[PDB]
Amino acid sequence: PLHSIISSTESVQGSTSKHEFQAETKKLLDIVARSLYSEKEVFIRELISNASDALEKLRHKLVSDGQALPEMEIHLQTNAEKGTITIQDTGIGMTQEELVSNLGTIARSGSKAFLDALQNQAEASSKIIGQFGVGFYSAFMVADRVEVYSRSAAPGSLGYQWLSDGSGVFEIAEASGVRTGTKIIIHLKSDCKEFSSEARVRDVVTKYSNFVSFPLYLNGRRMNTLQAIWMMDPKDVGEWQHEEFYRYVAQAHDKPRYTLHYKTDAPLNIRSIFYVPDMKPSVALYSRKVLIQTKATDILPKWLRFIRGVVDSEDIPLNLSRELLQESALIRKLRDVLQQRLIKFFIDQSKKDAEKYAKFFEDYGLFMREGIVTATEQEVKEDIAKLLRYESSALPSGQLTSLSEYASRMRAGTRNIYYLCAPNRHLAEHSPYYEAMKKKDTEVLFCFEQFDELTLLHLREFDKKKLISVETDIECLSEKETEELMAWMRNVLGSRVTNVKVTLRLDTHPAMVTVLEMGAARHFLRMQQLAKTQEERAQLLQPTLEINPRHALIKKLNQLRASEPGLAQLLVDQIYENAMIAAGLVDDPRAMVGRLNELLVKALERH
Amino acid sequence: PLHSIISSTESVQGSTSKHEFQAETKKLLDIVARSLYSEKEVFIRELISNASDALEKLRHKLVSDGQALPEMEIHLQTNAEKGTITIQDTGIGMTQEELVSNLGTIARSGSKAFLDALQNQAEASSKIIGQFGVGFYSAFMVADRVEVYSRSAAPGSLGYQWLSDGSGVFEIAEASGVRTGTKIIIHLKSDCKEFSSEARVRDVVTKYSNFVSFPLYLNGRRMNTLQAIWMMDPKDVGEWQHEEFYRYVAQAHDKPRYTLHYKTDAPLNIRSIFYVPDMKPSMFDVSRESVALYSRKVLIQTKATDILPKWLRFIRGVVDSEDIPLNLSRELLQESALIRKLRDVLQQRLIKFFIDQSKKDAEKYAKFFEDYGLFMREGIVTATEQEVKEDIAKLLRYESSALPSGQLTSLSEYASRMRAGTRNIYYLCAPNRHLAEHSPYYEAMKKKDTEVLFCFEQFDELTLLHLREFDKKKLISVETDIVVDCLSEKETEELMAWMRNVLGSRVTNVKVTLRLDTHPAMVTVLEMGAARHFLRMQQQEERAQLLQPTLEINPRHALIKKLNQLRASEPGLAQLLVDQIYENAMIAAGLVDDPRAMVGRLNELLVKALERH
Ligand SMILES: Nc1ncnc2c1ncn2[C@@H]1O[C@H](COP(=O)(O)OP(=O)(O)NP(=O)(O)O)[C@@H](O)[C@H]1O
Ligand SMILES: Nc1ncnc2c1ncn2[C@@H]1O[C@H](COP(=O)(O)OP(=O)(O)NP(=O)(O)O)[C@@H](O)[C@H]1O
Ligand SMILES: [K+]
Ligand SMILES: [K+]
Ligand SMILES: [Mg+2]
Ligand SMILES: [Mg+2]
Repeated sequence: PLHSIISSTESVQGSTSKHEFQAETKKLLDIVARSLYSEKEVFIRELISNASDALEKLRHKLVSDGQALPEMEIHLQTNAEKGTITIQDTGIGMTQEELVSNLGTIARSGSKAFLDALQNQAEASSKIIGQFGVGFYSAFMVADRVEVYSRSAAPGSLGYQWLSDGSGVFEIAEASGVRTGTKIIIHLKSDCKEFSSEARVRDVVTKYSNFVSFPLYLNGRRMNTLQAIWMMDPKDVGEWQHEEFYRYVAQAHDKPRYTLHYKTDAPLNIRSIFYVPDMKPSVALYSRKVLIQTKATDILPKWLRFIRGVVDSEDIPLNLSRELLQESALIRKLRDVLQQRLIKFFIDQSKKDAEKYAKFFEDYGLFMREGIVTATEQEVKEDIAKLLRYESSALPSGQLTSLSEYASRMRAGTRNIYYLCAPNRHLAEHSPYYEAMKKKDTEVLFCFEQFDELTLLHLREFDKKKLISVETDIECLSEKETEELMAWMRNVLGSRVTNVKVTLRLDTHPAMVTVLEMGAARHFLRMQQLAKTQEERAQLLQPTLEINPRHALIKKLNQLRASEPGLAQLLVDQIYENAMIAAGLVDDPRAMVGRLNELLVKALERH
Repeated sequence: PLHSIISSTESVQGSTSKHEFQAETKKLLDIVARSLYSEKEVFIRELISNASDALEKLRHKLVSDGQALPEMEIHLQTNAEKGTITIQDTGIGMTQEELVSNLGTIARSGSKAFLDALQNQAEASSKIIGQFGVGFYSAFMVADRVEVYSRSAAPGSLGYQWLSDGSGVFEIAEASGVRTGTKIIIHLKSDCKEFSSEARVRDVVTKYSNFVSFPLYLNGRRMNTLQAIWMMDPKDVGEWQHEEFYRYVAQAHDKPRYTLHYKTDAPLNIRSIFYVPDMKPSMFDVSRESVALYSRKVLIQTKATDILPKWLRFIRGVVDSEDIPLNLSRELLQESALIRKLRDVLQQRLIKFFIDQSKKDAEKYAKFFEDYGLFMREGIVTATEQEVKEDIAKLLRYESSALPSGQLTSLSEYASRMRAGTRNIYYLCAPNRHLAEHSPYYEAMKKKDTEVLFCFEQFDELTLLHLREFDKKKLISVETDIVVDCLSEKETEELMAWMRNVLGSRVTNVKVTLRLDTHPAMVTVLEMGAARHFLRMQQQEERAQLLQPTLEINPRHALIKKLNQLRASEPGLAQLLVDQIYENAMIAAGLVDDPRAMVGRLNELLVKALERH
């Protein structure tokens, strides 16, 4: 029964006091430097972001005041002997009260205040990175003492000094000889001395700060060399630049078969490039030219993970650890827009180049099939379904058709789409479920790839037309002499073959095999790898055999049945084997090799 | 062009100033309530954790003095019409001083102070959740008016008041009629009203706080129903209780075929339980892309970042660990040093567990291997350190020539019965033993006297190649060992050369092999395992230019002997038969991409091969 203690017999009989929220700083520093960032290496990323923000501030101030632009670069210095990493820029710089307000206060960012006083949102609002005010304190998880030397770019400002150890106290002083900008000296912790190595610093800078708007120098060498091609015009960027850019973001060496430069910003300011790898079997997320996460499996659907590239947006919501605010109230709109655009782009690619898209299909067909089954909204499934290509009975072999054009030639009277799932076209065209509708002039799609039977049930509908599985619907030998041959073949092949029938549509093949139970035909293929014992093969599927008397081999078996019964008994098994191979029910015909080899030696005994 | 601006020309001339770090409280509240927690529904998870911490504090206080323990419970009250959610517990409660110190201060946590005041670190140190002091302020993610009532459980405390809009200022007063324990009233935002429904609250509480240490009532519905069987001794929990918990974590209705209750404290404080489903793993589920962490009995939701090895994704369960470092948003510290050690420790235990399972019930493990063996094979190839490859290799089961059909052998015990000084493990790939016993490559090995393993399942050849050695013995395939190791001499030579004339575009070299007895021909490749890997998944004249199909013939075979007179008496038939002989070797090697092309030549061969009959 009901059991609750919630009640409203409670009132207020006190005096309304006025307390302002407090915040102890020791635990805040401990949280920032111990339990805020997943990886220890992001401190140089945050420092480079601060340097880039300072350089952007100086550039904006200079262009607003209308004078020359001096050298503005970020210099990373690493001294292995001293165990220190030094970052220095030529940004705006910071004064006494500026240092006290920005560096000495948690969550207080001067970048946000500068952005609020910009009132244009077009000059540098999309380039200022800092928004939280805790980025600098990420340097304390690697350093036992941080030395910051800054001097404002104002005409007359004096240099200052900033010492701290992360214990809630910082000793700011006065320094002379400070060059314009900010010079941050970091003395690494005993357990964090590995950041005093040039290799690690270069690796982290390439991982995070490879696309900084300003020159980045590590030990005196410029090492950015990547001008963020996702930010320029799609027509201005050449195709050759896309080749190495894909090799960088995807960490591959091949070429991209497709390249989509998406820049339309209806929901969010998106500057993204999407690549499709050539290697038949994961998009980098960026915010203001700073990497957020490499995998970024949240912005794109799981079935779209096969594409590579970059997605850059300056309006995405970021976590305090500068990572993606996954499953935010706003990110889901971006996922649908990206998903619809790629589907629209793929559809356009199919029309522009059918053969290229057809080749592209089997490389990543399992991804589209995965999308339909894992999709929740039915309308979403219809979008991916437009990307599917299938072979049709009314169209010759080797060419594929999509669902949309299949319904284009669909009869007006009928309302449902018929699809048949078979290992290959040859066996599909002979199944009795297929010619059941061949009496009428209907058209059926032939399904070949695996998991394709799985997705059609989940799709269950296309363009208001239901998908109906066909399975669930339900010169020549004399006639007299051919029949007596049929009875003999039903004795020697009694177990394997249910019945043998005459075929009038053969030119050079002595015999094929036909199945009644395509549901169990795939069972035969899956058991080829394991437990393909010949004796048990007959009971599993019970294959049916069809032959033509016009063939020479069939015409030869007439005399072989009596003159050489031993050779005939081995040849009829061999003819059955080739029928199995031609229809594709057997992947590797290793079993027939042993019997074929001994068949040939007595096939030439009189030569 | 190496230029740098870094120098040490700077010197200090002034006197250092004394300063302390500050903090913008309003901006801190904005950060916590807007850009701290990715998922907006974790606010009641944080508040339920706070209620559990308060209840644990009260229980510890009331057992320290050893008196009666009153009822302990957590109530989730939802009022859809008012658009409010109530979270009331019967914990210690808070006075005016505690309300101002804890609730009014960011990062100030009374649980951490209580933990440090324990002076024993043995009773409640492992079961207090709050450690940061910002968990409460997650309520401002959905609430524009947070209303908290609290009163300490001290003998003679009085109720109080707590109002805040998240604007950096909060109102505290005195309230009469307050019952013992903290009561929290949350007034939901206009855009966050979805938490004023029973279904959403039930879903999120099930998502995070099923295993709280106290009864949790959602509108009078006690919804724990699972007392965290991974806490008590492994022997205490029964088999039937394992199933009920397995249905929850795995979200499946089947039974677990294996159960590993792991509880260690030396490397890490781990209370983990692992289940292996008895159902056949879905071949679609394998293609698409495990365990759920618990820390102080709350779910962290870090299924990503493969905390468990990728090949171990087939097991379901929970890994409880009170020492893993959580970040502010209460998720994992991804790619940390400690979490990597957790993956290594868990991998060794799971590998050791399966080894013991194989030695316990070989028949049961044989069924287990044929179901989840693709994961072990996938793990070996994707492993980057050699040591773990042998650890997974002990889980592999193969059947060998020495043992009868249907009996599987491990790599370790196969290496136990080798010769005195043979540093070579021999394996052969074929769909079945019958097709492996009669394979020409195994026939050539009958000259030697060594035990050889048979590889039946798919991707098994690639697995041995990636392992490449086991127990300091190399893994040499049967095909590879051929290359590294009747008819008169005269007549064979022109037959030898003539085949090369007709198969110049297909075969590179053909040479005599006396090892073969009942096979007319055999084809050997240097990297046969790679060649089989090449042509199967990633995929005639163009194929031969890269594969180098070195064919071999057996002069003692009747068919090769028959090629003597057929090469001269019936020259037309000789070329066609050799093409069949050459193609037959490929099938024995499994290098045929599509045998549908060869049957047409095969069928028309039989027209003229026996046309005289
Ligand atoms: N090298 C620098 N040069 C000039 N100003 C700086 C520099 N580093 C930091 N600052 C200032 O000090 C503030 C505090 O640093 P920081 O913690 O990075 O805040 P933020 O970068 O603006 N926000 P966040 O995204 O967390 O980094 C910044 O907002 C800047 O105003
Ligand atoms: N329902 C409650 N009953 C009693 N004390 C409470 C309650 N909620 C919060 N507190 C106290 O207020 C403090 C601040 O809350 P909170 O932000 O959750 O800190 P925390 O839980 O200890 N650390 P965290 O993991 O971030 O939640 C807690 O540490 C408790 O001391
Ligand atoms: K700051
Ligand atoms: K607090
Ligand atoms: Mg910053
Ligand atoms: Mg808490």
